[PDB]
Amino acid sequence: KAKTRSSRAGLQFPVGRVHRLLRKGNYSERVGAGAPVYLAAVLEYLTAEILELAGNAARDNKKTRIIPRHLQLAIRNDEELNKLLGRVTIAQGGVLPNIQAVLLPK
Amino acid sequence: AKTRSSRAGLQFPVGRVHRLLRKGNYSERVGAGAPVYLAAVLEYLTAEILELAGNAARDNKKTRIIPRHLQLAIRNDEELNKLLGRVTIAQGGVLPNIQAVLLPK
Amino acid sequence: KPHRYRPGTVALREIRRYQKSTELLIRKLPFQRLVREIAQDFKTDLRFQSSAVMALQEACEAYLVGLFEDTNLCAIHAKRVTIMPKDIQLARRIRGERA
Amino acid sequence: KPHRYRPGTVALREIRRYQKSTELLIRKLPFQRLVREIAQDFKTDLRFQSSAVMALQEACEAYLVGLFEDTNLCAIHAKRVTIMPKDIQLARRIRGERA
Amino acid sequence: KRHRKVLRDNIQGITKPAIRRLARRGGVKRISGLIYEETRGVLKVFLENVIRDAVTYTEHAKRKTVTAMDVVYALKRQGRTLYGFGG
Amino acid sequence: VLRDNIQGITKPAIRRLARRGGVKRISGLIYEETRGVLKVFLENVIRDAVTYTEHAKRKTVTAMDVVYALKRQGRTLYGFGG
Amino acid sequence: RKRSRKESYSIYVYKVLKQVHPDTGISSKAMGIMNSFVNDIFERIAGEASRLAHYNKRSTITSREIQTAVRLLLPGELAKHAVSEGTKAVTKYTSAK
Amino acid sequence: RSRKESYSIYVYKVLKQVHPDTGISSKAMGIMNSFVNDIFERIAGEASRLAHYNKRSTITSREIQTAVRLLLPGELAKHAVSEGTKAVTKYTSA
DNA sequence: ATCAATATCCACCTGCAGATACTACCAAAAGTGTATTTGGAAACTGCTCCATCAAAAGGCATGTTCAGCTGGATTCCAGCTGAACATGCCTTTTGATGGAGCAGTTTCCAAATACACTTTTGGTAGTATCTGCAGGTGGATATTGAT
DNA sequence: ATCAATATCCACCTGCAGATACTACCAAAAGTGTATTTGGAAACTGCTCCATCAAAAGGCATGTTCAGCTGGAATCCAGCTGAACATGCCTTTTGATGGAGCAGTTTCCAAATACACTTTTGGTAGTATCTGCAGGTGGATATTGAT
Ligand SMILES: [Mn+2]
Ligand SMILES: [Mn+2]
Ligand SMILES: [Mn+2]
Ligand SMILES: [Mn+2]
Ligand SMILES: [Mn+2]
Ligand SMILES: [Mn+2]
Ligand SMILES: [Mn+2]
Ligand SMILES: [Mn+2]
Ligand SMILES: [Mn+2]
Ligand SMILES: [Mn+2]
Ligand SMILES: [Mn+2]
Ligand SMILES: [Mn+2]
Ligand SMILES: [Mn+2]
Ligand SMILES: [Mn+2]
Repeated sequence: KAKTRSSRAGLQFPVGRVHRLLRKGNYSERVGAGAPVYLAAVLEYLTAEILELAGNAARDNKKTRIIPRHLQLAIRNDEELNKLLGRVTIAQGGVLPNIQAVLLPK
Repeated sequence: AKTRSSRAGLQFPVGRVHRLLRKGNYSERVGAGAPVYLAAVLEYLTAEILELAGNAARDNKKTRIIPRHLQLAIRNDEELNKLLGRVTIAQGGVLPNIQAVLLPK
Repeated sequence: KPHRYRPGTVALREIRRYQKSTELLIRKLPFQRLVREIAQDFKTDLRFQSSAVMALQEACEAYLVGLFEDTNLCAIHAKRVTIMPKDIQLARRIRGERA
Repeated sequence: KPHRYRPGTVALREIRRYQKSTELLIRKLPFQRLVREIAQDFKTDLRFQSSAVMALQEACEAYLVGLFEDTNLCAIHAKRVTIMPKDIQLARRIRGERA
Repeated sequence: KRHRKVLRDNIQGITKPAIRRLARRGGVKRISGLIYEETRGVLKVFLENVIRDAVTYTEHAKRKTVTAMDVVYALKRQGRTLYGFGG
Repeated sequence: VLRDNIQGITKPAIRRLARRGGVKRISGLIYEETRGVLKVFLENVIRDAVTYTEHAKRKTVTAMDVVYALKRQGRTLYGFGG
Repeated sequence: RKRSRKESYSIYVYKVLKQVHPDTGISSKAMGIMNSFVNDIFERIAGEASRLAHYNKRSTITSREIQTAVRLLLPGELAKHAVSEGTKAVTKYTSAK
Repeated sequence: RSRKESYSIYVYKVLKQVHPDTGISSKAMGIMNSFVNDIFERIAGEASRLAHYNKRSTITSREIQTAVRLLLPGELAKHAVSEGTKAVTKYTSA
């Protein structure tokens, strides 16, 4: 019986595929065994972080299904995800509700 | 033995460009034409800047190109400035430029 | 006696409406013609995947919305509520799109 | 009466003077002092190549000069000739360095 | 044998109400009359630059069809990375 | 006299920088605003530089560490290697 | 003729979703976004690790290159946790076989 | 002690060809080195992505050309392509 | 218009930091020649999906009227920031001097690659069937604006 | 404050697009095992260049005064621009057809990698000669600002 390198690492994300993509990508001559494991963990962790916040945005909007709008809400409302993805456009994500105070009536 | 640079009519080192390409992890393979083409493009771009920087040296009554002359050459050239738009030249300073509204009278 | 909302009330209602939704605001077919006309001037006899045109429209609208945001800040900076061509130009200069 | 230049006359003179030259405009040692202090917060007992410090001062001064240009445009946009924090903040916001 | 009609002046297909709506999403409350032509000019430059790069990718791959990936790659190198249409 | 290091970046030096930036008239609050902006810049750049230093297992920040850091921040610098 | 296989991270994204929000689904377009995200961050990290190894005349990308790449790329807390999750995964991996 | 390569002597060669009686300071030579290295990286990097996008394992002159068109402004690109094609042509015949 | 006070420019000069021309030394690197491998261009063609078709209709663009209130011009003045001057404080120079540590060299093994074989899996593919929620209606609540 | 016109809300529901489910199939992917190669860590160490030291020298930062002039506040008003309405066009939607061309599979050789060997070159290190121009001087004169 064989164990996937993912299960060996305790990960959901595919360690094997990530290893292949690293070799196939011309990043370096050699790729250590620890590299795809570490990378797969980071990618999985970030995926979890975004899906957590997006799931909340969906709940906040009385929805059970995450759509691009929820992903955008989760990203732009989180300071660090917003910084990481500051040069990224989420298709069909729209923008945050934000009206400059001076534009309000009084 | 005749160097590939000579064989290509270039001052820039074709053999070195090739080695740098291979060891740079840009691809598994490198065609023989690629380092020739790339070395030529680099030589041409180098010639273009040195021409303009040389002129700038003349304009300032100097015979030796210094960083300031390179800055003047690039920023006064629409295309070189765009190419090097996110680049700072050390000890280059800036172009003389005063907004009209700040002038007296 | 016919009811009129004051100048600016409907504008604010429209801001809230469109900041809440995600649909494209430029009509589909006119944008497609613009893309084809522009591409045609660069290279004749091109074809487009439908998702290619949609990708362009998503990018163009997100670019213009973001630009209008910066433009708005430039107008407010000048103690105005009305965006003007010089606001757009200032925003693009500082962005490094004309500098 | 003893001689006295009108306000702004000498300022314009300084602009022409410093836009002509390329020498660094912050004193070397206070800058070197600042660099080491900040670096100490990331890793203790660091040493610096002399060229490393100089590379930082060139990059930092070129950055501030460029920022001051954009800041100047923002001030002029609001029909002022005096730059304010308001102007720096707007320039950095639109640049994408914040908000 | 037959070709489609000539394509011209399609930038005017970017109507004033379409530009107003975009400004609204951008948080704009009041719009000067000259904004609409300024915006069209700005959009055309943006579109030209992206399409030019996309078509360059297309030609390099010896294709006659511009793909979504051609555009995505074009957007990425112009520093306008786009999620949701491919790789 | 007791003196903070960021205050070592003096008003006249900031003034000269503004002058090269084509600035004619300067508000009093500019100098503290500038020092804060300066500090964030150095922090971002030096942090990345030191990170290159640590990875190379060195105790000396090189010019190349700085140059690599600046390239990451989109502030590419010519003249110091690379 | 069979159309060649188009690989994605969908089934893995989905697993993590259920770990995180068991009663929440995700549309195909949103999954499309997530796929773009993972691919993007992959290339960024891999790219930074590549330069890193080249600067230090190393021909091997190890977990140490990945880690420094993650610290350079991610801001504050995201980096802290990513590094921790990454280290934990490697120590567990090597402690087997 | 080990050796450190630069483009200095090639930059100097190109200088004497365009401005025979013009010198260049060491600082200015440093800038030129940074320039050549930068453009090399940009073009090589772009050609790399091109090859990858098209499931290619070889970077040829064709990839270098498309990369040049993508990276250089109009006229600089036109002349660069021309210079590049010229050098590969003469290298083929020589 | 005049006229005094500084700033600014041009011509010339000289010391020297930095450029240069030289000879010799050499490890690496580039060229050459031969054998071997293989990427990807050709050719052929299955089949996705792109361009084009029609036809019906209502969502939305266009154009106009009307006047609310915004932008721009004008004035005015308190006070903020520039100019100038008098101090004196600490940046700068540079030169010597330990010595930290970068970096070159040697050793050698944990870990990487190559490879052959076995097994597991994620990706269509074809149908088949739930299900979240878009969008419709209707009626109660809230907002805006006139008075 | 009252009230009326209209937007906004939210419960309720229904059709269905798209999500979920299942089986079947399998090519590529992933894992195992054995043998072979080697990247780079470790230890030692020489030499570069960094930190620090003294110690004037003075250039430049700091504190103060004074007032010119800018920023901001207030006032006015022409006319730009938003809101609303009538009209009807062209985008949207739905569905179908032909075929352009993208893409999948197979054959095949020009070109690339892989070695082994020879020859060239660029970086180097002292070593000595040379020179472009920074910086200083004087005196012409241009600019600025007072009358
Ligand atoms: Mn045309
Ligand atoms: Mn093959
Ligand atoms: Mn009126
Ligand atoms: Mn007003
Ligand atoms: Mn030691
Ligand atoms: Mn399965
Ligand atoms: Mn609804
Ligand atoms: Mn070895
Ligand atoms: Mn007064
Ligand atoms: Mn004023
Ligand atoms: Mn009509
Ligand atoms: Mn055909
Ligand atoms: Mn030689
Ligand atoms: Mn001089």
